[PDB]
Amino acid sequence: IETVPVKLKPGMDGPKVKQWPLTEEKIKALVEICTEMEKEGKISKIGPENPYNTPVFAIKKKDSTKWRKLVDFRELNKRTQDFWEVQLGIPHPAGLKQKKSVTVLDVGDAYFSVPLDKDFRKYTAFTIPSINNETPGIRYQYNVLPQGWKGSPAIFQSSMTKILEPFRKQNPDIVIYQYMDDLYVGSDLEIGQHRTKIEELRQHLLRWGGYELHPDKWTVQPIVLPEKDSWTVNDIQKLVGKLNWASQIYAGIKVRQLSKLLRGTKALTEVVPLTEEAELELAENREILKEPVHGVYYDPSKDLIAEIQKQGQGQWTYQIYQEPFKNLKTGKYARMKGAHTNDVKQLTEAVQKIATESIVIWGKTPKFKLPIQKETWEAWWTEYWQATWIPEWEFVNTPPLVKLWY
Amino acid sequence: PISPIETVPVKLKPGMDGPKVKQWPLTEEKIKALVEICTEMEKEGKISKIGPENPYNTPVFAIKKKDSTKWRKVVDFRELNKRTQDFWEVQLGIPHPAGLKQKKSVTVLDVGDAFYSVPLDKDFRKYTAFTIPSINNETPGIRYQYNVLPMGWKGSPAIFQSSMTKILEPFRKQNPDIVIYQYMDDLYVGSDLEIGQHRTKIEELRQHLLRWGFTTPDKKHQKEPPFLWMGYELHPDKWTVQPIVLPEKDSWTVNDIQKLVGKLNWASQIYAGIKVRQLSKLLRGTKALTEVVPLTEEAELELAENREILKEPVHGVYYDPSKDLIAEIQKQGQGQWTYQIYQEPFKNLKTGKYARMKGAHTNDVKQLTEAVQKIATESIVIWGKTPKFKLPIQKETWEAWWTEYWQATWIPEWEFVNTPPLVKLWYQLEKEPIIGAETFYVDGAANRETKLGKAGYVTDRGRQKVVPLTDTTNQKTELQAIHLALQDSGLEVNIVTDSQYALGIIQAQPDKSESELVSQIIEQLIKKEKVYLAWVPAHKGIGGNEQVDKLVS
DNA sequence: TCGCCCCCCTTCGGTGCTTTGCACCGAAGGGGGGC
Ligand SMILES: N#C[C@]1(COP(=O)(O)OP(=O)(O)OP(=O)(O)O)/C(=C\F)[C@@H](n2cnc3c(=O)[nH]c(N)nc32)C[C@@H]1O
Repeated sequence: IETVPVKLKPGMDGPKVKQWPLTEEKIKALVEICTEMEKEGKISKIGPENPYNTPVFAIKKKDSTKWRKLVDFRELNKRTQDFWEVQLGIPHPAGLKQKKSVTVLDVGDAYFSVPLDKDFRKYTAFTIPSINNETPGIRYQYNVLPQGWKGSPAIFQSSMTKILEPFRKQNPDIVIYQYMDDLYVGSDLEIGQHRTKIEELRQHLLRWGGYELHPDKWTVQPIVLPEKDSWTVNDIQKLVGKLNWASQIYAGIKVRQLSKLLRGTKALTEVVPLTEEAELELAENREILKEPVHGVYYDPSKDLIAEIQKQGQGQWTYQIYQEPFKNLKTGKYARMKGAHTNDVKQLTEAVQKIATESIVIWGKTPKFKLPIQKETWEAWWTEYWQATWIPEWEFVNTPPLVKLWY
Repeated sequence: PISPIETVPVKLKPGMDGPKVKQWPLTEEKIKALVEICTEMEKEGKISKIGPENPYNTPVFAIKKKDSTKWRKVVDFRELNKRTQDFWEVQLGIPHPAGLKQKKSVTVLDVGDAFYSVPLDKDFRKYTAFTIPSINNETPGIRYQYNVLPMGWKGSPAIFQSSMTKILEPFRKQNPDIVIYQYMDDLYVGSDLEIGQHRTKIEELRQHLLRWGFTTPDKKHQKEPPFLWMGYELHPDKWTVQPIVLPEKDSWTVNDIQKLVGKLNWASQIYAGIKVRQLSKLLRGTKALTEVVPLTEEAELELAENREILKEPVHGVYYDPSKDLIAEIQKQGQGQWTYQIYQEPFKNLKTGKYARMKGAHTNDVKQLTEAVQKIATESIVIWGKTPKFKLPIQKETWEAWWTEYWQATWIPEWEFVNTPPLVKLWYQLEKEPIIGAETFYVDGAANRETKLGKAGYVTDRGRQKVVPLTDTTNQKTELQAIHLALQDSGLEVNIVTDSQYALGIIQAQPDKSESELVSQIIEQLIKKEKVYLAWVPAHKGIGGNEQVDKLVS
């Protein structure tokens, strides 16, 4: 096969990201995986004259108890030339988000049969570490389309489409979307009857080279105001402050007839009776908040942003937007793993599910604003990751001024 | 000899040319020491003579070795380094003796003139040009270039290490039941073979090394305990650090104190209870390395405490994979923490300390979490797994922390240990307003261009207060207003502010801060019995908040 | 008058915030240690 010429973006160099420490079991797995990949020619041993590096680690599902090597090409993908610029990106089908079930398949191994431009290979270097630093790091670079590189789906696009078209025509009401190393396949059948054809798909895919998602049960959680017949000064204050925040989102919301019952330097526990011209304001705004917001449309030319808040007792609220206060989606994630303790595992699972919904809905992941210290997240998150992709994220400390979302 | 290994190709950074730097003077003993090796390196083929169309030069000198009778040669390649390509360094960390398992037979070897046995890429040699001076006014110097990796070049360590790794690779795979720790040119070789077969395998290793051009001189071939290795002494059952000698001075300078703190940090890996907070405090605000700093009373005490710890002998033990790792932490005060890692009681694998202040405002629970994370990372590096923890914090304390703290946080499997002083939350904000408690509507206003401000409050029971503030900020007057409300209220108080800044700090329940104003607020939160802290938006005419803002004008 | 690596403690300067200082963070200065 002939290599497609690839370039980094103008004025950018390759990734220079240090490897982080790995447990004994992940090091053994990476060494087992890469020595076999070296033999089959998919990667080659390199030295330190290659000045580039990207972190590697490994994930193992109990969805399937084999280790999977995961190279965090997030930096490399950021610096790689756009492929929608050069007529080779993959269009997202707006039908996928409406199908009964969508199963996700890991098809990254198909990339390993297409050679990568040798001039670009040096940017794909990674380094396996050493327990107690018994040895120097061992370095490799890819010779084929790497898993996790955003260029691999683009270069492989024409091949995969011909691998799929028999399945596409024999089953025309199934919609398949390739994202990174993944296939998102959905249609409207019984769970048994959906598992029918995904496995027919697997064996056609095996002929040449985990969870069942259900988009309809992705309830949107609106802004809910409390309910009771007796209100204290503090209850009204927190309410007036919550609606004042929601005035930056929704439209025509008033607090004038709620603010001035608080007139005076009242005690926080004093029970203020509602006027008729206050209960008027509240029940009026109560439903401006019932059905969601007018005039907010997805723009594929901009990034998706996701914000998560911890709510306690296993619950996590999230908003996905592109410009602030113009939310495309707001939701609430829940957990019941049976251990009932780990906040970091919960948030890691919350990010994967939110990122998966964005792929299903819009075709790409959002950049996450995580409610966690950088160093607490980096200490534990890889122990719970189970996607073959990794979204962008940053770390925030936003004290809950309003907790409108609960 | 020179290795028949293939050279590693190297490049200059794009756009740049080689160095051009004239030579400087040197002594009797450091020109014979070089000519002795320069004409000798040439006979061994380490360097070749060049001449004038090589336009490059780089100055040369020498330095003593712990050999002492031997001399080491170094060339000031600082400018060639700046113009040489970047390298990805393969030394990812430093091996530690606590990560070693007990071995029945142990050997430690070194390679002789290790850099000088790895060839240098042909096309790059002309950039390593230098000139040997010969007491300087004597003669114009002779010009040489390197054919092997020079000491002082940026690329030599990484290219050596990778070269050593390729050479050891056949021996490692053929002998997987032999542990070889490879640190630069130093080889630790342990096995479970009886000493007869062990020395067989060693001689096999040495012979393989020599075919590839690496000598192993007898001088550096340790065959018997104690083994000197990486700054430690390896015994059969235990390991020690080589003696740590601390400075003792009448008058300390900044640099002296910098030296002292470094020795104590190095000592803390096996000496439990080492502290450096009060001694490092002296380094703050100082503006010269030569500046004489008098020790504070607290620093002398801390120094004397550390000297008593180092007077007693200590040892680590080796790793037993058949038993769990256990990490135990103790609180020491002023944000300092020490720990010990072990598998059986009273036999430490190693110790350590954590004493960083992350952020302007924090509490003991946060720092304890950061100590656990540092230990957890160290454990992955040395043993490949995290340990079980024994923490001086009660389960109710931790449970209260992660339910009322809005960021996600976690600690692994841990068991409570009662080693006072315990880690506790020093106060808790009430979740709901307090019946009977007075209500304070606080506000603080500053003017950004003035530097002058006001902080104050009004009250549902009837108190008002305004205090003028000079050389303040917007955020300070808001903290100042909360400070006054805590100052003038009883043991229970409801407070309403309009600063998300101030609320955010206080709601995190800090017990220490770099700000004396926040520390004053913290001391008062601890003295209270019940505090409720609520927020409202400013400038919306909300009763209470409106009239106090009306007053701070 | 040199090189590479890890660690700790302090200082400095860039970044984003519905900011006007503040908190966070990475880099660089100093020290320890290894070869
Ligand atoms: N490889 C290797 C060795 C081992 O250094 P080592 O003490 O073992 O001495 P040696 O091997 O040269 O010769 P020997 O074993 O005594 O017969 C080094 C690191 F690991 C290098 N290195 C040591 N100190 C220094 C130093 O300050 N400046 C520079 N620029 N480089 C140094 C050179 C040497 O090559």
